[PDB]
Amino acid sequence: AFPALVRQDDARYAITVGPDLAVGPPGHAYLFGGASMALALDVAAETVGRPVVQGSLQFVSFTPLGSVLDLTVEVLQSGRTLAQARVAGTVDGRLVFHSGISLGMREGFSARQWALAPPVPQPDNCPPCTTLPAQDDNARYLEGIEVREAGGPEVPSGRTRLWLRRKDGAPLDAASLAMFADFLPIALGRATGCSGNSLDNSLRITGAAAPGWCLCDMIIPSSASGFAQGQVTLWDQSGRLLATGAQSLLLKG
Amino acid sequence: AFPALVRQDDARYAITVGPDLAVGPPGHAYLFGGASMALALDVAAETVGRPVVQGSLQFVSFTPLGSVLDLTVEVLQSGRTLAQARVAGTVDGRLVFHSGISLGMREGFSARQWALAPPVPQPDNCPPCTTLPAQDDNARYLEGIEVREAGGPEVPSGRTRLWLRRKDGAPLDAASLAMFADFLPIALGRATGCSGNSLDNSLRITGAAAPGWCLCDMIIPSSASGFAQGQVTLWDQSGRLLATGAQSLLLKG
Ligand SMILES: [Ca+2]
Ligand SMILES: [Ca+2]
Repeated sequence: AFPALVRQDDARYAITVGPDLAVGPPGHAYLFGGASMALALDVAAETVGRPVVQGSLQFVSFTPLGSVLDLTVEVLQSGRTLAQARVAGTVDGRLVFHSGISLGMREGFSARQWALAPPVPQPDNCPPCTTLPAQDDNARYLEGIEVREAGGPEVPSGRTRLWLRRKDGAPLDAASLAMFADFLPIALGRATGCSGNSLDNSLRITGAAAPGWCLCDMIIPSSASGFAQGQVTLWDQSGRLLATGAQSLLLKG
Repeated sequence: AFPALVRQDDARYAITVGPDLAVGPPGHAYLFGGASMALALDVAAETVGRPVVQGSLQFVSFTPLGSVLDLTVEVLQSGRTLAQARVAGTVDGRLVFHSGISLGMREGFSARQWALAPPVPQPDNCPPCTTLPAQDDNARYLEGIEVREAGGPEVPSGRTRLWLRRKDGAPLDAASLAMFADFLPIALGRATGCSGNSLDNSLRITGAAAPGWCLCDMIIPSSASGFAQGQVTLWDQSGRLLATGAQSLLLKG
């Protein structure tokens, strides 16, 4: 998932943040929140040796483009049915994020889905998204993602539905899902009319998928007192629910 | 919110878990997950001196009925626009949960709601819920809540909609919302047909309300590999969105 990620040991990892993992408006370039989540989940799974079920990450401070991000993993428990870990991200010893992650995978249970995918057009029947927010020329994460509008002429209030596809053809693994889940700030800009910053990221993974299109199905249901919240469901191209996510955001104003 | 909660200082609090805060099937009585979340949010707001925006809590171990729960608060930051804290719960020094919470309240912003409440009957037009899971006679949290069925004859797949009201007439504050958000295990039992345990609790608060009925609007969208996930929206009786929540659960099997 992250070739540039270096493991010092079980528990300690580091990665230098390059333009490919950076976002921001002109004049700003920092590590994409979703990438932070992806990295936290990656190091947790790699340290524990089992797949992520869910994770929550709180953003404490910004990680500028070019920083070395140190990730430290603490395993709180690892039994036959479940493991739990915490992952701290630091730059130069400064805390930039902390997280709690549950890991596990049990045999003997069926896969079940009660939720039904919204009836959006298939990807090749959707136009490119020409309204992504302006980005610093050195913040190039978004350049690596193909985005199409899936919401149609009458998308409901507060909703944003995008087809997303990694240009690098990576599978729709935990890392990819964590990254796509952090497209909620774009949904906020649409809901408000203003092209906020995340306070946190939460991801709940039901299953992964092979490379392809992901329906990024978002809602911003409410805001008050300078903050907003959003929820997202990540589907494959065939209506299978891969993951859900959510976050709260600090409004620009 | 919690009269029995004792503050030792900024940062350190304790509460003895009595039957009123306990749940479980016969033979088991432990601190209600939602109460854990409520307590974590309570101590964070009390230590920081501002209201909660969101919180996530990871359950590490069980807190038996009768335990003294120690809560320790660490403030990671407290500026003009936002504060962040972590809260650890321990019993006899043993970690039972850890959490990350964002706090703040900014002047000069409007309240906005894009989400529309489902068109369920009003509380007095809904029958009592006679199918709550059996509880140990010493696990009496549920006894203090009036529950009515809001879903109607054709509630959609995976959904559970309940009207909830505290018999003690407390307002629909952060504590109450955290507790009601943790009714998702009941939604899981309905979705599966089996009367799981939470791995975590997440809560995002937009606003509070005066005492009354709360529409507890839940979905279990998917499950796989021995785990499931759920999401919940908490509304007042008039269609205002108060909070949302989510969690992942370990399936009994
Ligand atoms: Ca290991
Ligand atoms: Ca204080």
